Amino acid sequence: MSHQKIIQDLIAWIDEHIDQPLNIDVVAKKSGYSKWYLQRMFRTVTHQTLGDYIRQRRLLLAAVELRTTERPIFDIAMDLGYVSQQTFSRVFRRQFDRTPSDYRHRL
DNA sequence: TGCATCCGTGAGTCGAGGGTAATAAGTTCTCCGAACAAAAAAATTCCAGTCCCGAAGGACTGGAAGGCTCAATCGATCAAATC
Repeated sequence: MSHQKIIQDLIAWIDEHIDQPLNIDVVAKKSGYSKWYLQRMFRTVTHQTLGDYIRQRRLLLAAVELRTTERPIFDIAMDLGYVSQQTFSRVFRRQFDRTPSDYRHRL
């Protein structure tokens, strides 16, 4: 099996258990690889970060789960990768130049 | 015209048990023919013997293709704090 098939399955791996408390080290058990072999191969194809990749969409899916539902932000930290809200809001201001609170108020 | 003659008829099945018996010659003499014999094929059963893409199979050569340790240094995790 060539390597361009695996990252097609690696992105067919991730988007189904984002509401789960998921990490990179369980991907390496499911893909059988080591913990380090995931992060070299993503740069030949995407030229982005795969360590922050599973952390990017826990903003992007909390950009619709907070947006559609009436969920408050202090349960997003304990499940979607963090421990407190003071770090979750900072990753948003580097990505899309916004704060989480005034992200919904903009119709 | 009888009178005298004769042909052609008569319920249906189960059965229950099988078929007799009379007297009747001899001689030689001789071709028509049998099955056993006893060969003479011809037909099969047997037995090794050369050919040929495959025949269980090993190896080879060849490009491809592979797993996970570290370490300067990035970025962000953690956790007191703080508007």
